[PDB]
Amino acid sequence: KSKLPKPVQDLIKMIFDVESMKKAMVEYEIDLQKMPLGKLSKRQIQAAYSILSEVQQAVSQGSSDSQILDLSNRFYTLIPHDFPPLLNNADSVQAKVEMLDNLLDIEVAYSLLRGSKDPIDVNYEKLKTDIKVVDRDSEEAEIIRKYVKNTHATTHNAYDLEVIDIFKIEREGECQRYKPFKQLHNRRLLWHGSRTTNFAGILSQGLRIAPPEAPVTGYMFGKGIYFADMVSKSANYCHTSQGDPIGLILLGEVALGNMYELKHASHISKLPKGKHSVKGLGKTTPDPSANISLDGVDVPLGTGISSGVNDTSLLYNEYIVYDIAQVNLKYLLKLKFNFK
Ligand SMILES: O=C(c1cc(Cc2n[nH]c(=O)c3ccccc23)ccc1F)N1CCN(C(=O)C2CC2)CC1
Repeated sequence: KSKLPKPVQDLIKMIFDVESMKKAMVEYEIDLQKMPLGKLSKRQIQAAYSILSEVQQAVSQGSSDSQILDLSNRFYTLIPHDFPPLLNNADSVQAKVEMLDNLLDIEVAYSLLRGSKDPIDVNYEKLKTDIKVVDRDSEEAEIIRKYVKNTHATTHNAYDLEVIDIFKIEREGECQRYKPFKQLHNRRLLWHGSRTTNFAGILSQGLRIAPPEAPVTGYMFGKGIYFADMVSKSANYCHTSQGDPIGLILLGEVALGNMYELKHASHISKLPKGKHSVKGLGKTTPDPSANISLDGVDVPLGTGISSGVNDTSLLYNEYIVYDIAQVNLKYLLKLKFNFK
């Protein structure tokens, strides 16, 4: 019988939930009979990202309708679906890139799982992350809760958020890998929301950069690690419904350095000299006059006020780093979503 405290055991259950893995696949219209959870592989996915990279290049550089259709036919061969939309544009590509991002982390969670002691303690060790419950009445839980209420956007009014549990986390080797940037200026505690089915992958391997095979054109600001300073922007990425109105969000200390400010899409491979991050400018920004500090990290917990900028693609800000060593995962929050 496991010694871990109940909110932790309950977190481990959610993360390694094989049912939620299948649900998330069927939501991306995958053919479970032609390709179930067990038949999913890292290199199949990586090859499917490569076909998408080839699709985007064929659309860009003038290629025959016959060519793109063959590249498309191969994607659907490699990843069987059951609905066959032609992958001939940036939109069709982004939708498949978003699905593979989920498949890659689902296959990570199923590889660990299917690879003496209580099975919960075993699965917790495969995470290679120390997890502690943060006491509700601490300074840490004071700051983390205010950040939530304030930075929830007015337009994402469809639900209200309620904090269930706050976990302090520590990935093995992350502080040592972080050491080079531990010095950098502009250090912000930012939100990163993802489906619960991706958390085994995020804790075991940390937040990564998409595989080399993934098209840089498949992400608005290219192949980086993305954060928001507005809780609801990241909480929307939890994709909580009603069969599961409980999602997980991360808080990571991010080494922003010099921010390359952008208003629109920029499919960036590497940053220009003199820059360490990208800041996508939102129409609404959390007030810089209500900012606070926590353990050497700046917290933009200010309320949502106009940034001035109007000619932008983004309603709200977002932050991108292009080195995995620029992020320090600090907290995992378990949230309750209350829909209208
Ligand atoms: O950080 C993102 C990412 C997330 C999103 C959606 C998103 N998800 N979550 C957020 O909190 C967020 C905040 C601001 C802007 C977007 C987001 C979009 C493009 C991205 F490149 N990654 C997706 C691609 N990466 C992978 O490891 C994929 C799984 C193989 C690197 C991590």
